[PDB]
Amino acid sequence: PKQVQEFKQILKLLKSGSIRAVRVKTNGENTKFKVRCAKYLYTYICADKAKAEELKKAIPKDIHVVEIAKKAP
Amino acid sequence: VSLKLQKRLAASVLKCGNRKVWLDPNETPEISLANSRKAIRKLIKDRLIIKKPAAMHSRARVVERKQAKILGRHTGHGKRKGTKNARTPQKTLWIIRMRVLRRLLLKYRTTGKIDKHMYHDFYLKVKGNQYKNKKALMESIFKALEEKKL
Amino acid sequence: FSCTIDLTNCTDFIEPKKLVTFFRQTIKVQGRAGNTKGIEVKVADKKVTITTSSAKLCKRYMKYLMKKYLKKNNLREWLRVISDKKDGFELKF
Amino acid sequence: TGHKGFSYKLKLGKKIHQNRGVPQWFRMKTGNTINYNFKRRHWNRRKMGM
Amino acid sequence: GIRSVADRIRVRMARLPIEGEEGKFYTLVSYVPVASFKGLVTKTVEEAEN
RNA sequence: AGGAUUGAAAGGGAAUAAGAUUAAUAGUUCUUAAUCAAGAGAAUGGUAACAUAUCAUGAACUUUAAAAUGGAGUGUGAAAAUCUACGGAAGAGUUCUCUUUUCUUCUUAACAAAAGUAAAUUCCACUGAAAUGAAUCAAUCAGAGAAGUGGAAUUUAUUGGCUUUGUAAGAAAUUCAAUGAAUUGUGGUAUUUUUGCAGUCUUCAUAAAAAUUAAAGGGAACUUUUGCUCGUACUAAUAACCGCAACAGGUCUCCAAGAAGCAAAAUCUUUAGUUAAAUAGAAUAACGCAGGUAAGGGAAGUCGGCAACAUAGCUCUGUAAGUUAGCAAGAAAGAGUAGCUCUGGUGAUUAUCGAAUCAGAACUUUAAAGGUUAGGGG
RNA sequence: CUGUUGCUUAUAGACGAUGGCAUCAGAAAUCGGUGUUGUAAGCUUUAGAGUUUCUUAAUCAAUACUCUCGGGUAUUGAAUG
Repeated sequence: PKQVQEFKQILKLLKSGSIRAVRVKTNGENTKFKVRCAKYLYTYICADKAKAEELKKAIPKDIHVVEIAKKAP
Repeated sequence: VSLKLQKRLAASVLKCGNRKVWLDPNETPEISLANSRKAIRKLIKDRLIIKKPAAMHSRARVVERKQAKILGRHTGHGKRKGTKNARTPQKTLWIIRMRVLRRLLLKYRTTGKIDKHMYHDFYLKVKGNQYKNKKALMESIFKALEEKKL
Repeated sequence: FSCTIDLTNCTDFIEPKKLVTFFRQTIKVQGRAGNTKGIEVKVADKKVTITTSSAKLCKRYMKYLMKKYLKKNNLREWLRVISDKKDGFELKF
Repeated sequence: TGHKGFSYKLKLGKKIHQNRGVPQWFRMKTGNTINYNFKRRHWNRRKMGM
Repeated sequence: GIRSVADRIRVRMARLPIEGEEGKFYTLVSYVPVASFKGLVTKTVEEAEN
């Protein structure tokens, strides 16, 4: 598992067609957009809720998006 | 009816020994029908099978002893069974002695109280076991500094 | 710091006014008994709260004393102290 | 043992297959004196030595 | 422990009918803790209550 | 081209972990997360040590290195266990006598990232040491160049050693309610184990080979596919092995809590295992096996102090003849040792904080190593 | 009439034997007598050498007097009621 560090690559990565599925976990303070690519699992830890919303609109409709909470699916 | 099968399984499910498993004595007909782990995992939630707590091992007796030994309540002569060097090694009382002294010598030389030529005649003097403790070295430095200005 | 005692269903067994006197006379803060000058227990009717910030007190101390009183009048068997996970204690059967 | 070669495991497998008694229907034939297997053994009585 | 037993024990027995047939009786030796054994005699306890 | 076959389930070796499941199998299955091999789709920077998410061409022939190597003792970095300091959250135990009390849980992988930050060693650049210095517990080092300042590389249980981060809380542990809810800070100049590093010591002992891999000298010309065969149950022993057997015999290894002590000693307990392991009840004769004690004398017993008894730990004082000068020596001999309340000495940072260790003084008693372990001497 | 059985039977005893009693039986406690050990548990004697403190009191404190010739044990193979 790898971690992306800022908005530049995460937005670029989602637009690419290699993405298999996307998971978002909503913790008490932050949120991780654990996108799952062909090989690794990249996650961006966002603390600003406004910056997560623009990330929540960038996912293409052709992949499965699962929103997790304090209860596992 | 023998409940060996129903007790071994509940040891692996609860992650505890066979001695910590508690099967209800009043519910023998109900427990005896649980021949699979999926049945045993439902009895545990029904509290027909619980996990006994560990026996209490209080360290209150030992702590009051160590507290008393700090004040030297028991450190007598008839409460020692070992040699003087065994309880207090002679090497580690001197390894620490120099590390206490040679750190002070470097501290003064770095600070600028003494010079390299004086710190050299004090490095060997400490090495030869002339100064017994730290206090008896700062006194000698204080003494040998006054003879310098004459 | 605050701590509350829930007596909403055990009030028949324990009169809440009785606990008020017991806590002020048995709570120790610096080492004596009955020296709850800085600690107030008041009434609060159906519940009992300490809510004192002038003394070094702990939540588990209340459970120690609450279990201590439950054995004073042989009431431990029928009751059981359970925390409500929201800065307070509650009693069940 | 834990580690047995292939030609050794299949010979053990035959020695547990042969350690079986007479089938019930066989003994009910006519003039059938084969009532018990006298080539039998056990793990704690006779080590098969192999 | 097994190496010691109380010097004096004040027990209480009760002849009762068995659960199955009332014609056969059985005893139940209870236990009666006592602070001291001074003045304690073999006393026949009779409740006679409703 | 240089020499054939076999020879190690303890030597060498490309690559995997956590949670969960079964009446039993799981580094083998399920979920999640990875890794390896074989494919398929003629460059810069730094004075220098040297450095750049494959990059930045590199054939024949040759060389170097790794794989690849004794032991002893000391010091130290790191992790785990145990102990402990501050602050807590949840539950359990005692309570007529007290105890802000005693106990349990508070965790995290393979593989990767670089907020912060270490110890040791070897090198590079500036200057050139004498009034010689630098340093370790010990050493050891310097004009074929010490100390000082600034740098570079490598080791430290995967990347980069420790904290931290993705994995990852959604898992797990502890609780509450009848599937749904709560929490998971920070330290230590403490003991042990494990694993590395540094030099020191010892040999008329110098303590393996190849597969396989990388570099140099030389200049010839991101995705996807596959990973076949064999073992995998169970005991590993006071009942699964060898002894004719459920034989007090024999049989190679890994993991390792508290009290106490110098000690992995004897004795008691926690996690774990068991209460059955060639049948029991009654009576309490002789003669027995095993374990003991004794008046007065103390080897008179007997082949013979056989057996048994007695000295025993530690501190201080003292210690002969002889001698290969090293030893004899724990020679022999004598004094002390408990409990409680105190005092002082041994350090780090600028008053606080931490360690068991030594010494001394009052007062009391049943006058103190002796429950266990534990030299008889000449 | 004797034997068995009972008092987990003694004045006897390896087992048998022997001796006593068998409903005026027998056993069990309890209360005395008689012994063994040495002053029980709770609180008090600023007893108590000192330390700590409130800051000029309490706390802790081996041991230690009062209640205490106290408590505990006493047939099991002891003797009365």
